[PDB]
Amino acid sequence: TNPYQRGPDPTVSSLEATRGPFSTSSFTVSRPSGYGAGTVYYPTNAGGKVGAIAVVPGYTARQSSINWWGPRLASHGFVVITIDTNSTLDQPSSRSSQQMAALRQVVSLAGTSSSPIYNKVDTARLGVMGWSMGGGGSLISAKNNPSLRAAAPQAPWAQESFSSVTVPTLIVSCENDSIAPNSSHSFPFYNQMTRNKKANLVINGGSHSCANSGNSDAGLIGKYGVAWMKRFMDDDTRYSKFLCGAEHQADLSKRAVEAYKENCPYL
Repeated sequence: TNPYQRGPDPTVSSLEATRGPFSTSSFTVSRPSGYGAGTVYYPTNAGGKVGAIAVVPGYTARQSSINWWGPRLASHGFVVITIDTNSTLDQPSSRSSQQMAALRQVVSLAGTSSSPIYNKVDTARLGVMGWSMGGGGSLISAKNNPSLRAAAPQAPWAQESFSSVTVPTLIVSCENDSIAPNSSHSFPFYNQMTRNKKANLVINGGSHSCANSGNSDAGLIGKYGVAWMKRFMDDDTRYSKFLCGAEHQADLSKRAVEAYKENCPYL
């Protein structure tokens, strides 16, 4: 009855795993359109079209800071473009434009018979993710384009207000972040957003890079990013219990969970 539902029923173990059930390939974008460079990750046989997610790094950083999300999410039934920005010194407005440019090109290549993602993408089902100034850029994208189905920025950094945001938004925060300190960024952004479904995962003892490629909480952080994108990009209420149910409750007693805020239930 849910035309967007993909892959078998989830479990605690399937979500914490380094991979979902789908085979995946990647490719470099030949002529990046409005951004610096791109890698596209995709399931080879998802059993239907999937949503697409554009992922941006922070100031000075490159695809390698954020690109573990590529395989982690693509293996779960999503197309994922990880970008480098035209410049490593690009600020959040700039990263937002380049993020949407990246989603547009994924739309362009979904319609390019020569591309490996040809007719693999539901180009109506789009999401945004990113680290630090790239996380701030994700929030700016959701604010400027409310047809986006999901935002899951990590340790976001921005000098903008997000009171108008209507897109379902998970912020992953690092407790000890002195680069985008939560008291000036994550926490105000969370509090400003009154018009949306939302959650804030705060990682215990986490430095600014606590959610980057090779982080030691990838099990838990991966679980929340996949559940989030499954719930909101795929409308998939099989994942609701990991966000708002007893499965979510069980996580609150974990060492790595400093705090969790949400406005459950998600109706």
